[PDB]
Amino acid sequence: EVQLVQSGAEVKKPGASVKVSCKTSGYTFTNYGINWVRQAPGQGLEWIGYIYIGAGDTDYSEKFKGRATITSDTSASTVYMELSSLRSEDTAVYYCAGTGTRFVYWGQGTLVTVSSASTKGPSVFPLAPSSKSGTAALGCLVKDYFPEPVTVSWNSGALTSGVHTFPAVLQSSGLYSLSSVVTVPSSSLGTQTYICNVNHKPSNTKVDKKVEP
Amino acid sequence: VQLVQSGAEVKKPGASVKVSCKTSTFTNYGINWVRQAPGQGLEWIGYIYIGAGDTDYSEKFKGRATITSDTSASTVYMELSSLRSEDTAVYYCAGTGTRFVYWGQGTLVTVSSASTKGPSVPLAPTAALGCLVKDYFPEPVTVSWNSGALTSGVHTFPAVLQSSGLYSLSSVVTVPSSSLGTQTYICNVNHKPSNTKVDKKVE
Repeated sequence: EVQLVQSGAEVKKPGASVKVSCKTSGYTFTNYGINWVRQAPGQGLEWIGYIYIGAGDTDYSEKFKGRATITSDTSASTVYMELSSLRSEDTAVYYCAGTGTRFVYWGQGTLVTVSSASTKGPSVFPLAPSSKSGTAALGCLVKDYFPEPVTVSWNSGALTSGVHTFPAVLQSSGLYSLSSVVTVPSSSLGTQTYICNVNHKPSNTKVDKKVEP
Repeated sequence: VQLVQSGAEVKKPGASVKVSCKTSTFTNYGINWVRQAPGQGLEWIGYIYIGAGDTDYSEKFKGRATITSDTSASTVYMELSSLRSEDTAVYYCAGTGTRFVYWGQGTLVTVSSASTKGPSVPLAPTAALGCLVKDYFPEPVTVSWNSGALTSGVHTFPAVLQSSGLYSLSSVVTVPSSSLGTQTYICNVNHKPSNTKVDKKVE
């Protein structure tokens, strides 16, 4: 089977440079052109460049001027994309397309995160029901944490039904923010006590905030 | 040159959807059709070249998918038949052209047996406010605070589909605690598929 395996995810600081690799196993053809494309977290895709393995002809877009350099190793059948002088605006998943003119095969995508931060424990904020909440909703927002992940449980994992933890968003600052909400019968609110257990293993900090009005 | 794709679609299983890529013509271009499932990787449906005129398809979509080009002017279309839940992804058109490959914005095609529901939207305690959206079909929901006025400290997180078949969403804004009591905070949630806009005031 023909598959394209890209390199692992890398977190880089602004002004740094990242080189991503796409190897292609199962294709022993001398015609093996790879196309580079990046998708920003909310945006759609956009082209970076193209390289053909034997003749070695490379081509970049108007966006990247000299921060885009695609290279290839015929022996190891790996193609590499290097993006230099990174900015925070370069945070995206870089895919490699496959075989040639038609994008028949795709790589799993390598996520590159450009952030100026280093490591932060999150500040969790308890969100209790408002004056208009028979179901009521409870939250803890996990604000300002770098990098991921963060695991959030309610009542030490005792409470699972109705608990939804939404995907993290990297802010402009370079920090992740997250929210965890749980919908619970409102009758329970006075007697049942609820705590949002947030764990950020990268910083070794585990905060348990109790939610109540 | 820019490739402009058709609007987002919501269809029921077994239906057919035809997506289009208008361009700034596409003669001698080579348009590929690719779909991305949510959060997942990319998948190729087919390719059509105008001059060579060879249409190529993926064995996965060779029967259900058909790619065509407009007769007059220039426009490319992808129609996929016998829709399934599993076909829910963003369809992307990519035009090679002359030494640049231009991408379309992408079109979201949602395929669920599920039927349109408006959101059930308040969360109160610098403090942190936001209102959490409950089960709602389909997916485009737009949240703002104070009718676009409050855009500082507002973070609206991506939706999550449930076993229910419905999406739930979260919008949180962090505001100075001094303001509570003087500043009034209303979240405006607009779910256009339902023709519904809820304004829930939070304290």
